[PDB]
Amino acid sequence: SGFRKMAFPSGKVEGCMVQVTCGTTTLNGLWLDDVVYCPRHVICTSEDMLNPNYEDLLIRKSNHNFLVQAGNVQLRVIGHSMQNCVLKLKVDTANPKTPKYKFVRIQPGQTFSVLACYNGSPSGVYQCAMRPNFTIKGSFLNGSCGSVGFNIDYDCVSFCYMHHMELPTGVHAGTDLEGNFYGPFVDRQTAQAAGTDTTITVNVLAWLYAAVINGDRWFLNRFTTTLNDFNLVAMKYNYEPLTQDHVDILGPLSAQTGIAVLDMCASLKELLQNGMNGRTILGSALLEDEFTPFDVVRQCS
Amino acid sequence: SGFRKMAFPSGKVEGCMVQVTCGTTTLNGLWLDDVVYCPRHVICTSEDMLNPNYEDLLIRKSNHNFLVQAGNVQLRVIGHSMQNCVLKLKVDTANPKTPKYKFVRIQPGQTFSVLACYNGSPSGVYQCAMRPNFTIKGSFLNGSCGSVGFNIDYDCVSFCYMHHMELPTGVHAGTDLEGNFYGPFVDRQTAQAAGTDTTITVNVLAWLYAAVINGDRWFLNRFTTTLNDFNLVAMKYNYEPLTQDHVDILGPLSAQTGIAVLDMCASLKELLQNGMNGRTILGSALLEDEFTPFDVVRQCS
Ligand SMILES: *[C@H](S)C(=O)c1cccc(C(=O)N[C@@H](Cc2ccccc2)C(=O)OC)c1
Ligand SMILES: *[C@H](S)C(=O)c1cccc(C(=O)N[C@@H](Cc2ccccc2)C(=O)OC)c1
Repeated sequence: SGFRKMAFPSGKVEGCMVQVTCGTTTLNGLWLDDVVYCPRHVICTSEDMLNPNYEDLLIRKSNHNFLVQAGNVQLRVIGHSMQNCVLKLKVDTANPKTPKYKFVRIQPGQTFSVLACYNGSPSGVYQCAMRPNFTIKGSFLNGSCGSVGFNIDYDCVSFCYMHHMELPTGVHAGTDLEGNFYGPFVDRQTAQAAGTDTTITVNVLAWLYAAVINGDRWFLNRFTTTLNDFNLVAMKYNYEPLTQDHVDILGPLSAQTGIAVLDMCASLKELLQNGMNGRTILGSALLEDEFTPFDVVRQCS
Repeated sequence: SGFRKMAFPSGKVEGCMVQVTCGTTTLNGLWLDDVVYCPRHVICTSEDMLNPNYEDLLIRKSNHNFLVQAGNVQLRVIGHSMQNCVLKLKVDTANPKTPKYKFVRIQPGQTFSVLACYNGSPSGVYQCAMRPNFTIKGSFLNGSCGSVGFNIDYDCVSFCYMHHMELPTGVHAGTDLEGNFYGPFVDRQTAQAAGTDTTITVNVLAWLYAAVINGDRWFLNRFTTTLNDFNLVAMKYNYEPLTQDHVDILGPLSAQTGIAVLDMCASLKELLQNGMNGRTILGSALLEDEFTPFDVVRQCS
């Protein structure tokens, strides 16, 4: 019993984190096989961040300008190249702790674990969701860029995020491991801002199923709704539309609890229109949208 | 920026988890140096749980009755003994991955990370607080006992909790690593239940300081209160009394934000008496009490 925001065990990732320094900028990197991946912003100067041409900045660097430290061991850089907004530093030692891994780009509404690191040293692990507006609500301080996000399946680490920056509202933006940004953000100084966001409906329904599995039933009712009538309500409250694929994905949890998906949608409509009237669900007084159907099944089996 | 429930990186702990089997009962154990620690309930049968005499049950066992598996490698048990409610299995191999460690008993109101495991395999990591009533609000399924809780300082793992059971309200009980239970709970079948709980006031104030550090200020006011008048309000709302030691511990966060502790207590009094009026703090619509002053300082530096 119980339901917590649970991250994947981080050991496999911890054995990949290193420190990368170029001039006076120090950040984190990810060491897999004989390559270290890190944000290309490591090569910038403070006065470069105004429309830096990164191809020019990199051509002016050599291998010896990159100091890579893994624990207390310096790794010799023997090649460098850029891929989109990430730097690839070839080193002369393959990481003996490389896990099986994949680089996978995630979708908005999917969750992942973040290993926050400073100076190549892991500090904390937590779960995050990619928001519909392609930001994440992380916890990151100066020095955390290059920290990565990941999911683990069997023994395979699927890396999905590399941290780059903080936007003015305090939310975070970064790229995939191929160096392509999530969202309409860039690694330079502009007035860029998070766009409007929405609530991830299918995840809210998944979490209501978690609550039922864990004994919270007060919000249930005998009603059902149609998908169309539900989505009229969703649109009014800035919730994403619910698709038949979403309904299908909720199939297992509906079968486990015996509560039809459209039946649970009637409960969600009531909660949106009426609020909670002083009650809580799974220890929250708000509707939670950062757990996917998979997250619920994994934790509530 | 940002504020998340953050756990410690779990790799050091992961390298200590093993599977312990006795007869048909399988659970997790913690392998440090040449000893494996696990709940003594592993030696019980289903019909033993009615007032089992564990000294009799253990005398009837031999080393070969314990199967310890670390990954895919069986460890030979060469001695067994009981310490309070934990079993100590001496094995013929020292764990090469033993971290520096300590066994430390925590107090109610302190937090720790839990590495939930099944069949000696880590599944997830999350943060928990020891409640005033000595339970924890975990997330644990059948097979998770022997999973441990811990804090990490520098390179030293301080183990503080070993999971044993779930109480009827869905909250969890266990022991320290010396096998002594937290709270008035026992490892046998009874009608035992969690006692009345309270809210951890000093942690709520720590979290209000985190919110201010992160830009949430709407709950601030120009008022102050005395400690006595505040504690009259705390008692009414089932909050723990605030001591001068608590005030002292909040000293750094008060200095960082410029908000006196008693000043913040006036805000908390207003929130308790008036509620939130539709607003949120750090993404919550309830007052959060599972972050200690130390947790805030570590994450909000
Ligand atoms: C480090 S988390 C990183 O990868 C990164 C990516 C994009 C932008 C920034 C960043 O902080 N830029 C600042 C300017 C700067 C910082 C450090 C060295 C040189 C220049 C900035 O002004 O935006 C916040 C970091
Ligand atoms: C496993 S998490 C463990 O250590 C433990 C400690 C105390 C009590 C129990 C427990 O589940 N007892 C049940 C009976 C039982 C289970 C398994 C084998 C033998 C007997 C019980 O009835 O209480 C929930 C487990």
